[PDB]
Amino acid sequence: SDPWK
Amino acid sequence: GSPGIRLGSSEDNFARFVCKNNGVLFENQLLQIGLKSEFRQNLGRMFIFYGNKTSTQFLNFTPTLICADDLQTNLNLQTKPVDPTVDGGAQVQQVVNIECISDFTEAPVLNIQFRYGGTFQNVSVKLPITLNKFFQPTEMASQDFFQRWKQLSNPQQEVQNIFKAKHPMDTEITKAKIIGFGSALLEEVDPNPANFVGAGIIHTKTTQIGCLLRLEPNLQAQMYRLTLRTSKDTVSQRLCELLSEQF
Repeated sequence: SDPWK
Repeated sequence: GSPGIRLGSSEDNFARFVCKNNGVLFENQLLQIGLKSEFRQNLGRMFIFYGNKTSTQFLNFTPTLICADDLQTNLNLQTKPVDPTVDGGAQVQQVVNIECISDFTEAPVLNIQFRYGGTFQNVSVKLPITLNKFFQPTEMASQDFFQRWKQLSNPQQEVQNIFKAKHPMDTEITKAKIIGFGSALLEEVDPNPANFVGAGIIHTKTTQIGCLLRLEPNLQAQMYRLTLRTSKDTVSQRLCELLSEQF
């Protein structure tokens, strides 16, 4: 979902 | 930086020239020093304008560039001497050819000495040549950006700073600051559209540094979370410091 981590 | 009131100091206006190249760096009651600069690859050219605000001609007008220690190697500046006689109300110019050797933190010092009405006048101001001036903005699609974002392995290469906004958190000004800072401004990368993403390569003679950045504003708390991910620790550190002072 959150590509940031 | 240095402690004490920064008014009449060697860096009163320094921070105003990190994200833009043109403007008035310094002005006392005899002289106005302006700047105009252009950069490409690891090189730059900075025009320095010396405006005589009086009705009296200045003599032995001598401006000299000084790069303290490490800077003596990281940066190479070449310039032509300027006419030592400056008519009242006139302006003399100095072109400085800049070459970045490696990434750097310090700033050159511009020392100006001249005679006015038989007195010694001495001015010293920090010159705004900063690391971000050697940016090549690199546009890319979001998947390519994340691919590069996740290729960072060395923890020293990631530098984060959560700090208090020092200026109104205005969207358009923020955009203009990032663009002026040097990297490409990438919307369509962070799923949260209120955030900002940047990418670019810092260019120097001895190394090319790939740089990625994420700026997350928190409007209610008046704060920002800035993350730098680059191929060189000292660059992530210096860019993070520089950009953080702008917001």
